[PDB]
Amino acid sequence: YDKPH
Amino acid sequence: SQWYELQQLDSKFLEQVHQLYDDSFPMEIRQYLAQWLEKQDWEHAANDVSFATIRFHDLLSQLDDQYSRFSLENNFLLQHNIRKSKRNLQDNFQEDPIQMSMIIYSCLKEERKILENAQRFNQAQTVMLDKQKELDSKVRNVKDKVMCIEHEIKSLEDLQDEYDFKCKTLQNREAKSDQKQEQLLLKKMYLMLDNKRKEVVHKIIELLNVTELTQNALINDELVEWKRRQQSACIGGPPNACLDQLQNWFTIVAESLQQVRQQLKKLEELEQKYTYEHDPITKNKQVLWDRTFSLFQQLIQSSFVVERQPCMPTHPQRPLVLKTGVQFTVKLRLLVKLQELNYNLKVKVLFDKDVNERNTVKGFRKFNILGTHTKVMNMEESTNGSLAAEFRHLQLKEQKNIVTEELHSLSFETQLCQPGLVIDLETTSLPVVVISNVSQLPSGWASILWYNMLVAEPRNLSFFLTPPCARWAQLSEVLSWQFSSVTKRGLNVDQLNMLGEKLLGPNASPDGLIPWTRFCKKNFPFWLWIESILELIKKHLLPLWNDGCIMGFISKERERALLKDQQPGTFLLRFSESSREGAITFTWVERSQEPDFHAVEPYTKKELSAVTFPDIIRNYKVMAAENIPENPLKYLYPNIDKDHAFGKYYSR
Ligand SMILES: [Au+]
Repeated sequence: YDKPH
Repeated sequence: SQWYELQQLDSKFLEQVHQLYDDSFPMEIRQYLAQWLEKQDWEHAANDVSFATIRFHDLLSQLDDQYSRFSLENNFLLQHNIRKSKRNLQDNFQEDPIQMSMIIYSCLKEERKILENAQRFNQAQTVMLDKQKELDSKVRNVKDKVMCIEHEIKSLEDLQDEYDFKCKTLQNREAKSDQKQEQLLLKKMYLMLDNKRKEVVHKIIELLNVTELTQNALINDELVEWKRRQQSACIGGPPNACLDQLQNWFTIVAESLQQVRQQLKKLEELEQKYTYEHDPITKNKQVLWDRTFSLFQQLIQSSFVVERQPCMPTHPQRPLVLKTGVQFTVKLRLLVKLQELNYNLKVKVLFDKDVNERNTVKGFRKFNILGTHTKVMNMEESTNGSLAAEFRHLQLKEQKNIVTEELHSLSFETQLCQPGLVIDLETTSLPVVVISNVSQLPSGWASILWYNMLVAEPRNLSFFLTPPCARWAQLSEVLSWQFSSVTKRGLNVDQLNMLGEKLLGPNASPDGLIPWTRFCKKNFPFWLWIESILELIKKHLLPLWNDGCIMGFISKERERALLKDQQPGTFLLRFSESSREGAITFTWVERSQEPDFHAVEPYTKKELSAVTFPDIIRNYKVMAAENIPENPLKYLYPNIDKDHAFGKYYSR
């Protein structure tokens, strides 16, 4: 998971 | 018409035909105006408003003509339907006929593909087919032979009567000694009876022999196989064959036996009338009468089976799992079927009858049935009717004041009462799982899944003390099934493989072996995991999933595998392995002056309930290396445009 919603 | 031509395909294509017609352009129209439609130049109208507009009204007028055709036939339904279809079509395209044209065009165009793709009849240039054929023969044989016997018995009976009559006549009339030697005219008559009797006895035996032998196949193969399929079928496997074929085989041999019984009676009536030292009827009398009832009793006890396993109408999705306090149903049926059996078999339901664990296993919960405990088997018009009792109105109740994987079973008893004839019938359903709260269904289902995938028997109820293991080649199929029954598509090779390894490590083999503990046993297990995905898919990704626009199962390993060296935009849809709620996420590649790999914190229903996934895929946005917002989602996997692919699913 490296990027946010 | 092209419409006709389509309705002439294997249920696999006409099924795709189905998935081309929704309320937008009602299939009712596509069919009632097929010749008119297939004719029009929709490609052209799809590009020119006036042509489009002209054709739109033509289409409406064609509907009016159709409405009047129905008015004549008084077909109130279609009149109503046509009426609705028009009204719909109308306020959906009377302001945008170009799109309705585009719809009709691609719809007809997509039909052709299916007819073109349905020519795989190239790849078309006995297993059970032959088996089924033989049985019909033996059975037919048994039948014929019985009739043959019944026919000689009649010839046998007549001779004796004449014969008798002839003797009585002589010894009743007014060197006579030498003329009394006529006694031989009798001696001859006797040698006849004896021979004819011996004959009948022979055939009746031979017949029994055959029958029994053919009965073994029917009960030990056909019946057992059908029972096994019924299992997989209840587990999500292929549709189970109805009973009709069995019900016929059983019912036929049954009539035969029943007749042999009558024959045996007829034979004694001939013995009363006349017997003698070494009379065959007397010698075989017993053995035969006993062999017969023996076969007939076994036959009719084997025929008493559970046609519809225990199921709660409310959760038709999970058969063998019963929730306490909720009503359920089962359906029994006797594969024999003889009018002389109608309403003469009272069936009773018993829960956990004859169970060891009731004492054996410690704590083993115990419940009690509440609804109607008994039902009488009636006939019910199928295309062949059937003799069966069904139980609606059954409730389970906890009598109180391993974990919930304890198996229980439902018992069905009945008995046949006739002249000096009494047979007790009994059979039980597959093991059951009782639960108190909905939350247990997934887990419970897991047990049923394991049990039925591995066992073949209807009773053990202690299966989960030494849970066998599962050959991946087998667990994998059952899993695909779990999907191919809640959705329109199952799991594929690639998806399965990822799952293979997540169970058997890297050395995944078709002959791997998964312990039941590595299935439903620091965060929650496999099944509970796989389960919650199906939950998510169901309530939030059906179309996306069905249309195969979801990879779902890739290892982060194989993930980059495909994503390395690929169109910069390109992204991937997969289910999270982390979440204990069930969520999807996407991953994509980017170029940043090798490839860079990104993935979003998985989206759960918590989100998807607020914003559609497709919408999210649409408006997603992140900080680019240039510190300027834009969404990296450009191409789906095989290089499909974001909008190209998820286009129809977009909220607006
Ligand atoms: Au079932």
